Amino acid sequence: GSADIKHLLPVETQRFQSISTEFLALMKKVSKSPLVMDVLNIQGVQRSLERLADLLGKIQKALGEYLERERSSFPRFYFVGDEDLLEIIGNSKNVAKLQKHFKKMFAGVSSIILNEDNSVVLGISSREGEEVMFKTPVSITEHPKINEWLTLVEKEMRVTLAKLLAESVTEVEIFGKATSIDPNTYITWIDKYQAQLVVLSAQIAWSENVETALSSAAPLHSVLSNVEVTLNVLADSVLMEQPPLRRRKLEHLITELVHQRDVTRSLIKSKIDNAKSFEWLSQMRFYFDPKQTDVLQQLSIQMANAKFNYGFEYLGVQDKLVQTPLTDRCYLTMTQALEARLGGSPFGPAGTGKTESVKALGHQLGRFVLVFNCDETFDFQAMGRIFVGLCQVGAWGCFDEFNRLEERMLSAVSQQVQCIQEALREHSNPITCELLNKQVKVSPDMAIFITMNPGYAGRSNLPDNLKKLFRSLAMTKPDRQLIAQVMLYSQGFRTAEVLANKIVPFFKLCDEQLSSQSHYDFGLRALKSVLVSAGNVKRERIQKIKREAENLPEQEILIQSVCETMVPKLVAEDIPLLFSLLSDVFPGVQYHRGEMTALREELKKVCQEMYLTYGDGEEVGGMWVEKVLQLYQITQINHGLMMVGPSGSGKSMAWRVLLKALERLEGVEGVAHIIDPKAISKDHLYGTLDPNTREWTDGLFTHVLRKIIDSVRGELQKRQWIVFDGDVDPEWVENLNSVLDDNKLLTLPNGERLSLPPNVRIMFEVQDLKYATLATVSRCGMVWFSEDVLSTDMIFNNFLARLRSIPLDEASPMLQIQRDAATIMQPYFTSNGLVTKALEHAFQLEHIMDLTRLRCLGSLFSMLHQACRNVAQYNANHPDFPMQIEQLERYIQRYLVYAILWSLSGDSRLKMRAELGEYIRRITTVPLPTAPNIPIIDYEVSISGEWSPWQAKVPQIEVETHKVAAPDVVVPTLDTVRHEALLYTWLAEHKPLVLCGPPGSGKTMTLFSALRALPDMEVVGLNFSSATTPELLLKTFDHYCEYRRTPNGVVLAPVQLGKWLVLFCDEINLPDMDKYGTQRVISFIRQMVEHGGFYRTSDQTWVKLERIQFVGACNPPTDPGRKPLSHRFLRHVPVVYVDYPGPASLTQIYGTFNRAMLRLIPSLRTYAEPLTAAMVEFYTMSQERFTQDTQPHYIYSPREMTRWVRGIFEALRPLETLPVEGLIRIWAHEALRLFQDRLVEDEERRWTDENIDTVALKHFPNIDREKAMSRPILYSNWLSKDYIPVDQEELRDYVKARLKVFYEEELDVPLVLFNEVLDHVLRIDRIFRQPQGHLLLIGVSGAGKTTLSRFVAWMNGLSVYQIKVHRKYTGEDFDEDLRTVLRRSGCKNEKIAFIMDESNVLDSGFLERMNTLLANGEVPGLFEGDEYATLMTQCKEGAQKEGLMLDSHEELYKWFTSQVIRNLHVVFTMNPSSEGLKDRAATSPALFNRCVLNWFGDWSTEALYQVGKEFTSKMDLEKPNYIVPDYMPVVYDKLPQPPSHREAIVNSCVFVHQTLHQ
Amino acid sequence: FNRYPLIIDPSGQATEFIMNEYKDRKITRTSFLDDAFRKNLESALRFGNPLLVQDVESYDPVLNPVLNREVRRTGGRVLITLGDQDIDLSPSFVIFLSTRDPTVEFPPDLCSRVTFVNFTVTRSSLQSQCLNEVLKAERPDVDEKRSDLLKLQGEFQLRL
Amino acid sequence: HTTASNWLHLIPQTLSHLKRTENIKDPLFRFFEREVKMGAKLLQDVRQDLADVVQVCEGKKKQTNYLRTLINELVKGILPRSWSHYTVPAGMTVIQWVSDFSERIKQLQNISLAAASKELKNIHVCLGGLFVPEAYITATRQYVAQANSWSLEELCLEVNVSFGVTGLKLQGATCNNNKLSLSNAISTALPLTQLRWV
Ligand SMILES: Nc1ncnc2c1ncn2[C@@H]1O[C@H](COP(=O)(O)OP(=O)(O)OP(=O)(O)O)[C@@H](O)[C@H]1O
Ligand SMILES: Nc1ncnc2c1ncn2[C@@H]1O[C@H](COP(=O)(O)OP(=O)(O)O)[C@@H](O)[C@H]1O
Ligand SMILES: Nc1ncnc2c1ncn2[C@@H]1O[C@H](COP(=O)(O)OP(=O)(O)O)[C@@H](O)[C@H]1O
Ligand SMILES: Nc1ncnc2c1ncn2[C@@H]1O[C@H](COP(=O)(O)OP(=O)(O)O)[C@@H](O)[C@H]1O
Ligand SMILES: [Mg+2]
Ligand SMILES: [Mg+2]
Repeated sequence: GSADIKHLLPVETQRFQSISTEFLALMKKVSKSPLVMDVLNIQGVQRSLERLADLLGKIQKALGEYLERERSSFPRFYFVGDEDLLEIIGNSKNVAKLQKHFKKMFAGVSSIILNEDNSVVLGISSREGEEVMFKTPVSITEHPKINEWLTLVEKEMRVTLAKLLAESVTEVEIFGKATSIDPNTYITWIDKYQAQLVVLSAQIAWSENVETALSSAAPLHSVLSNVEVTLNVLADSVLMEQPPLRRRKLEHLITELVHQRDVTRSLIKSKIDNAKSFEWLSQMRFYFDPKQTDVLQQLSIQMANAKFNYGFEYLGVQDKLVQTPLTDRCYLTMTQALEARLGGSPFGPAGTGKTESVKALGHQLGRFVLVFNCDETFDFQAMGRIFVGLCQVGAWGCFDEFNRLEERMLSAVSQQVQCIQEALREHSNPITCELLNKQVKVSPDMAIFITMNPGYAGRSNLPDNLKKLFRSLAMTKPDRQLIAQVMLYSQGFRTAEVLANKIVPFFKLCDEQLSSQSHYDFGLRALKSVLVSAGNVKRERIQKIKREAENLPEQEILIQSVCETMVPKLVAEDIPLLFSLLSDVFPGVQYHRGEMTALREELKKVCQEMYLTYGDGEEVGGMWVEKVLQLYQITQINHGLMMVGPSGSGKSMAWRVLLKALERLEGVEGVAHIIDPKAISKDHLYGTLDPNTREWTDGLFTHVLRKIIDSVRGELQKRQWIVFDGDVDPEWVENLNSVLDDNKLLTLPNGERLSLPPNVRIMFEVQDLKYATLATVSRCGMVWFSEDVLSTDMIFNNFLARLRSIPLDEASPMLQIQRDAATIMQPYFTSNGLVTKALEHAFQLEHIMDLTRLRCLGSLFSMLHQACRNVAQYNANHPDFPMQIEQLERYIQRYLVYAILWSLSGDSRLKMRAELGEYIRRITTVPLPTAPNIPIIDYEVSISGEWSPWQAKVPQIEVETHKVAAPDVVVPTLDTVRHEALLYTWLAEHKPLVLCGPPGSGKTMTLFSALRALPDMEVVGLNFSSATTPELLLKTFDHYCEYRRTPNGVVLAPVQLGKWLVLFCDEINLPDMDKYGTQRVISFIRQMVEHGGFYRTSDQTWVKLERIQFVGACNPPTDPGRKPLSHRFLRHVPVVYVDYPGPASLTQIYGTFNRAMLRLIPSLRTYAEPLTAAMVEFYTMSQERFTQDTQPHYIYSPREMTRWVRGIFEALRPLETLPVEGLIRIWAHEALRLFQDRLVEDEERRWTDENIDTVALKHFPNIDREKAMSRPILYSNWLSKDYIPVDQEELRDYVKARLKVFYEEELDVPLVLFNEVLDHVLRIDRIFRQPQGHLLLIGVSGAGKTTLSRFVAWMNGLSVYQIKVHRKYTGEDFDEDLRTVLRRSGCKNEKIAFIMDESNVLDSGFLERMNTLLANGEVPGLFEGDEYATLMTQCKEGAQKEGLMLDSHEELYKWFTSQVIRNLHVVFTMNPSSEGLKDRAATSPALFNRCVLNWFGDWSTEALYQVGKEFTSKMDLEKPNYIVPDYMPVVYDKLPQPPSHREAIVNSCVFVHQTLHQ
Repeated sequence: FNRYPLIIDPSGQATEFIMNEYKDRKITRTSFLDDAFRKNLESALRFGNPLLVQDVESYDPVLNPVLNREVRRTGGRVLITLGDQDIDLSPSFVIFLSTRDPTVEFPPDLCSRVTFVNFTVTRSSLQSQCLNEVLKAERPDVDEKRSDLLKLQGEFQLRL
Repeated sequence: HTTASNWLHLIPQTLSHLKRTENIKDPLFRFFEREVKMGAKLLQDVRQDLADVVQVCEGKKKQTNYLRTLINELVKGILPRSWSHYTVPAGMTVIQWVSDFSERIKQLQNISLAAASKELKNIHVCLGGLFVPEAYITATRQYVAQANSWSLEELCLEVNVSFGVTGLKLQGATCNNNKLSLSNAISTALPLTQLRWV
C-alpha cells in the first residue's frame, strides 16, 4: 500500500501487476462456477497455477534479497521488522513516522530534535528529557541516502560525546586541584554536562590524580582529603532542594565518589609504592590522552589485564549501581572473561543483583545492552536472529533465566555460541562468522552474558560443552549494610550509617523471627523498595514542612516507609512480631497513619453506591477498608501487585472499589482487563511463532499491552490496570520477571521489545503462592487478604441491600415483596443470630467436598430469591387476595430454616442431614413440625406457610406395562422428589450446580426429570475425560450457538431464540491435575461463570454469554480416578450429594416395576414381591464383597438392576406362559450375565453361583430346583423365534453347522467349539441384540475375541468394520475413518459393528473421540465446512428414502443421532493389565459406564483339555495295554477315572501349557 | 514352522543362513522402515516368492491379516484382503521377520502371531569357534587337513 | 498388609499428646508458644493419618486417594512430603524419622511443662531438636537486648563449654577447658555449651 515501491522497484512492480491481473482473471473464472469439478475442468488451470506460483516465489525472493541488501547497507536496520521497514521505505519523503523506532536502535535516545523544515537534525533527546547538542548538525539534504546520513548521525554523536568528555575533564581538573570548591561553579558545571559525562569525568580525574600522586604516603593522603572535601560539598549541595535531574546527577556522582573514597582508603591502609601492584591494578582504571587524534579511542577503560575502549553511546540517566566489593569482584571476573573472549555467566539465587550488575557494567563501559527474558518458547531461528542482531551492532546480550531453554535447544545454540567465541578469538589476533547458513559481520564490541538460577523451578541444566564457553561466577550474599549506607547517604540523611546499621540487621531478624510463608520476601529487592520509599516520603515531608533546611525525624521516616512497604505483606499473626522488632530496634519509634480523608470519603460514597458495607477502621468494615488503603499505597509506590488470600476475602471487590474511587478522585477513567492465565494455553496467552515463516502473532496479554502502547483511542491518558485472575506457576509468570523488574519491558522471541508505560499496573488475584518461585514472589508487592477480613455479617448486609434494591426481574410489586422479605429476615442475619451459628456447626461437620462460607451462602441467597419468586407467583395467582403480612412472616420464617438446612447440609449423607436438623431444632425458636422421628429435611414448606411432608407428596404410582425400564421413566420416592425440588429451585435462577455422588446413583436421571418439567431449557450433553481441554466446550459452543456482534461487544447466544441452553458435564472433576495444581477446563468454566464470558482466541476479544448455564455431575473426589476441585470454582457452584437408594427404597422402586411387568402372565403376579425381595440382597451382597479395591471395574449400581428388569421383560414378553421354575431360570440367567461376566478369578464366579443358588432356595421354597437351576443355563433365539432356553448339545450342533456355512463366505479359518466359546457367542449375541449395545472384551490375544465378534456380527447381519491401522496413521485419517463409519451408519441406515483393538489406539485424541461417541452417541466438532452440507444432504435424502419428511438442521441432526444410536455397535478388545485397566478407567468413563464388560481372560484348564481332546480325536492314540500310574499328576480337575491313553496325554498337554506359565 | 517365524539374531548369522537356504527361490530383502516395503509385500504376495523383512522393532500392523493367515475362499481361488486391496495369495509365500536386538520386549498381539527363534551363543559353540580360530592362527596345516578330513568323512557318511 | 499393620502399630507408641500452651512481651515465651503450637499441629496430623491408615488396613474404612498414596509410600518406606515440614537430611528413612520426631515431641513436652511452671531462662535446650534454631538464637538475642537495653547491631557471641545449648557435636577436634585440640576421632560430643552476649 505504498507508492514508493513502484518507483524503487519498477521491474518487480510490473511483474506484480502482471501476476495480479492474471490472478484476477483466474479468480473471476473460478467464482463464475464455484464447483470443485468445474474448477478442475478449466483448461490448463494447473499449469497457470504453477506458473503463477513460480512468479510469486521469484518476486518474493527478489524483494527479500533487496530488503537484506538494505539491511547490509545499514547495520541497525536488522532490528526493524519487515512491515515496519517497508513502511519506512514508503515513508522516506516524510519524517513524522521515523521518531517512533529510536528506542530499539538506541539505549536511551528516545527521540531526535530537528529543524522546522526537517532538513537537518540538531541533536538527540533522552527518554527523561535531557538533550545532547551536536557539534556540527547533520543535514539530510546533502546526504539523502538513509544509511549515509544515519552513519553521519552516529559518528557525529560519537565525536560530540568525545569532545564533551574532553571539555568536562579539562573543567574538573580545576575542581580536583582546588582545596575549596565553590558550590555555584560546581552546580553550573553539573548542569552544563550530562550524567554519564560527569560521572566518567569524575572517574578520569580520580584515576589521573591517584596516578600522579603515586608517581610523586603524603600525596595519597592529599588525594583522600580532596575526595572527602568533594564529598562534603556534594552532601551540602544535596541536603537542600534541587531540580530532579540535578538531584539524580548528584546521587549518582556521590555514590561514585563514596566508592572512590573507599578504594583510596583501602589502598592507603596497605602500603603501596608502585603502580604495578595488583592491589591497585585490580580496580577500575581510566586513562585519557589529549594527543590522540582519534577521538573515538581517546578513553581507555582498564582493569587487571583487560584493556577496553569506551562505547561512547548515550545512555540517558539510568540508575547508578552501588559499588559493593562483591560487585567489584564480579567486575573483575567478568572483565577477565571478556579479555579471555568468553562470555560472562553470573549465577545465584534470585535477588542478589546479577542482571542489574551486568547492566551497570555495560553502562560503565559505554556499551549498548539488551536484556532478554529467554523462555521455553525460544526457537532456533529466533535465537539466531537475536544473535546476529547483537553481532552486527555490538550490543551486549544479557539473557535472563537461561536455564529454562529446552536443553536440546541449549545444546543446539551452544554451537552458535562456539562460533561467536571463535570469531571473537580470531578478531583479537573482513572478520566474519557464519550464522544460520549465512556469513555475517561481527562487531568487535561483542559480549554474551548468562544470568541463570540453579534449582529455581526444576529447570533444565546446562550441557558441558556450553558451560565450557562461559566463565561462571557465583554471587550469593551482597553487602546489605554497605548498599543501605551508601544509598541513604546518597538520598540525604544525617545519620545514614546509623540508619543502615539499624535497618539491615532488622531485615536479618525479620527474615527469621516471623512464621514461614510462601509469599514472604525480605530480599535486596524489598530492601531497595523500602529505601526508595523512604527517600520519597522524606522529600514529601520536606515539602510539607517547607510549604509553611533544619532537621527531620529520619528514624520516623524510615519506620514509616518500612511499615507502608511491609505490613500489607504480613499475615495477621506476624504484625505484633514486626511491631515488637521495630520497638526493640528503634526505641523512640512511634507511628503515623490516616491523613486520607478525601479518598476515604470517596471510598465511602462508592461503597454505599455499589451496595457494600463501609467501615471507618473500627466498625464492621474496618479491616477491609484498611486493606483497600494498603493496596492503594502499594499501587502508588510499586509496580507489580498481588492480592494473596483464601477464596472469598473481598480482594476483587477491594480492587474494583479502589479503581472506582481513584477514578472519582483524579478524574481519569480506569479501564481494567481481567485475564485468566490458565484458562487458555500459554501459547495463546503470550503469542505464537510459525516455524514455517517467521511471522509473529500476538497473544492475549501481548495484544492488550500492544493496544495500550499504541494508544489509538487515547489509551495512554486513562489509567490501565491489568489483572491476572488466576493462579500462579513458573511456566508463564517467569515471562514477566523482566516486566515486573526495574527493566520495565517485555521481550519477545522475534526480537520485538515492548516497554511498559507508567500508567499500567500489573496485578494478580491469586489464592496461594505455594507453587510460584522466589524469583516472582520477590518482584511484586504482597497484600494479604486474610479469611477473617471479610465477615459473614458484611456478606449478609450486602445480600440484604441487594434484596432491597436491584429487583430480580430486571415501586414494582417485586420491590415491595422483596422489601417485606428483607424486613422479616432482618433479625436472623445480623450479629450471631441463626445463620452464623448454623454455619459454624456446618463447618464443624464434614462434607463430601470442602465447605467454604460463600458456597453455602450463595446457595442460601438463591433459595431465598426463589422464595420471593414463589410469593410473587402466588400473588399473581390470587389477584383478589394478595399475600398478607403475618402469612408472609410465618411462611418466610420456615422457608429460611428449610433453606439453611438444604444449603449447609445439601452435600452430606442422611445421618448428618438429620444431625443438622436436630441441632437447628435445638438451637432456634422457630415453628417446626412436631415429629420426634421424622427429620426436618423430610418436610416441604407450603405456600400456605405450613410444613407439608414429602411422604404425602410422593404418590404410589403404577407405571404401565409398555414402559418398565425406559430411559426416561422414574418412580417418585423421597430422595428423588426432594432433589427434584432442589434442582428446580437452582435451575429457575440459571445457576451452576454439581451433582456429586457414587456412579449410577440416579443423578442424571434426577437432572433430566428436572429439565423435562421446564420447557424453556434444552440440554446439550457433554462428557469429560482425563485429557479434556476447553476445546470441547469451544466446539460445543460453535455447533450449538452463534457469535453475534452488538454495540457493547460480542455475545454468544443459542441458535434457538427464546430458550436457555444448558451444558451438562458428566465428569467435571475428571480432567487431569497438572504439575501445578490446576485444571484448565475448571478454570475456564470458573472464568465464564464469574465474568459472564471468556476470551475468543481468534482475535483476543471479550465475548459475553447471553443465555448459557452449566450443570455438573461427578464422582466424589475420594474415588480413585477423580481429583478435588478448587475453592475459587466451588464458591459459585452449589453441590448436591445423591447417594444410593438403599434397601428400604429400592424395594418399592423395583416392586412397582416388577408388578408392572408381571401382567402378561396373570398367574405369576403373586411372586412379584418375593422376586423383588430376592433381587435386593443379591445386589446388596455383590456390593458388600466386590469392592473397587479388588478391581477398578467392580462398581455395582442400580443401573444393573434396571438392566436386570429390562432383560427379564424382554425375555418374557412373547413367552406369555411361564411357570415359576422358568421365571427363576430367567432371573438366574440374567443375574449370571450381569454379575459373572465382569469377574476375573474362578473363585468369585463360584461364589456368585453359590449365592444365586442360596438366594433362590431361600426366597422361593418348594420349587423344582433341578428344573429351575441347571449347568448350562443358556438362552437363545436362533433355534426358535421366542427367547427360550436351549440345550447345550443341540446348540453346539447348530453352531457347528453355522461355522461350516460361515467359513465359505467371510473367512476360511477353522475354529474349535467348546462350552466357553458357546457362552461367549451367546453373550455377544445378547449384547448385540439390544440397541446401543457396546462391548468390552478383556482377554489375552489369541483367545478368539475378534473372530467371535466377526462371527456374531455376520450372524446378526452386522457389517463388520475394521479401522485398518497402518504406519503414520494420524488424527485426520482417524477422523476420516470415523466420519465414513458414521455416514454409513446414520445416513445409509445399516447395522454396523465397530471392531478395534487397544493397540490400534495411537493418541489420546482417539480415546477422547471414542469416549464421546460411546457416551453421547454423536461427535460434535467432527463435520465442518461443505462436508457438513454434504452430510446434511445425505441425511435429508435418507429421510426421504425412509418416508418421514424433515426440515431445518437441528431435528435432522437429532434424527441422525438417533439412527447412529440405534445402528452403531462398537466392540473393544483389550489385554488384562493392572495398570491398563485403571488407566482406561481414568481416561475413558464411557468404556466402563456405557459399555458392558466381558472378561474372557486366558483359556481355562477345562477349555484347554476340551480343545485338545477334540482336536486329537482324529488319530489312533488308544493303547489297549495302558497302566494308570499311582501318582497320577492331576492338573485339570474332574478327570475321568480310570483315564485312558488319550485322556492321559491330553492331560499331559494341559500340564505342559501350565508349566510354561510357571 | 507353522506360524510365520520371527528370528532374533544379534550376530547376523541366521540372516545369511536363511538366504543360503532359500537361494533357489528368490528372496526380496527389505525392512519395515523402507518406503518400498508395502510395494515389496504386494510383489511377494502376487509372485508367491519368499520374503525376508528385517528390523521388526518398528512393526506396523499392516501384517496382522497375513500373520493371522486370514483368507477369503473365492471358489478355487485364494483371496486375501490386505488393507484396501484384494490379492491372490499364492500358497508358496513365506515371510521371515528378523531382529538384531535380543533385549526387545514385544506386545502380546505381535507375540501371539509369530514363532520366536532365538539365536543365542552357548558354551559348546563358543568353545568350538575359539578353538578353530586358535588352530587357524597357530597350526594352519593341521587346521586345513582337519577341515578336509571332516568334509571327506561327512560325504563318506553320505555314501553310506 | 498384615506386616504393614504390624509395623503401623509398632511406630506410633512414642507419640501420645502435646499441649499448645498467648500474648506476652517475652520473645522466648512467644517463640516457644508458636513452636509448640506447630509441633502439636504436626503431631495431631500425624496421629490422624496413622489412625486412618490403621483403620483402612484392618477395619471398616475404604481407601481414598490420599490414603492410597500414604499406604503405598509407607509400604515403600520413604518419607511423605506431607509430614516433611522441618529440615530432614537428604531424605532420611522413616525408621529414623519417627525417632527424630519422637525426640522433638518429648523436647516440646518438656518445654511446655517448664513453661507451665523467669524460669524459662534456667532450662537447658538441645539445638538440633527445634524446628527453627536461627529463630531460637535471634529470640535469645532479642531477649538479651530487651533485658539490658543494648544495641542489636554490635551484639557478639562469647561461647563457653548465659544460655545452655546441648547436643552440639564437633568434627575432628577435642575441647579441654575451651581450648581446641586436633584429634583423629570422627566426632566428639559437647556436654554443655554456654552462650553469652557481649
Ligand atoms: N466489604 C464488603 N462488604 C460486604 N460484602 C462484601 C464486601 N467485600 C466483599 N463482599 C462480598 O464478597 C462476595 C464474594 O465476592 P468477592 O469478589 O468479594 O470475592 P473474592 O475475595 O475476590 O474471592 P475469590 O478469592 O474467590 O476470587 C461478594 O458477593 C460481595 O458481596
Ligand atoms: N549492588 C547493588 N546496587 C544497587 N542495586 C542492586 C544491587 N544489587 C541488586 N540491586 C537491585 O536488585 C535488582 C536486581 O535484580 P537481580 O537480582 O539482578 O535479578 P536476578 O534475580 O534475575 O539476578 C534491581 O532492582 C537492583 O536495583
Ligand atoms: N428412584 C428411582 N426410580 C426408578 N429408577 C431409578 C431410581 N433410581 C435409580 N434408578 C435407575 O438407576 C439408573 C441411574 O443411572 P444414571 O442416572 O444414568 O447414572 P449416572 O447418574 O451415574 O449417569 C437409571 O437407569 C434408573 O433407571
Ligand atoms: N476357538 C478357536 N479355535 C481355533 N482357532 C482359534 C480359536 N480362537 C482363536 N483362534 C485363532 O486365533 C487367531 C486370531 O485370534 P483372535 O483372538 O480372534 O484375534 P486377536 O488375538 O487379535 O484378538 C485366528 O487365526 C484363529 O485361528
Ligand atoms: Mg535476572
Ligand atoms: Mg475474587
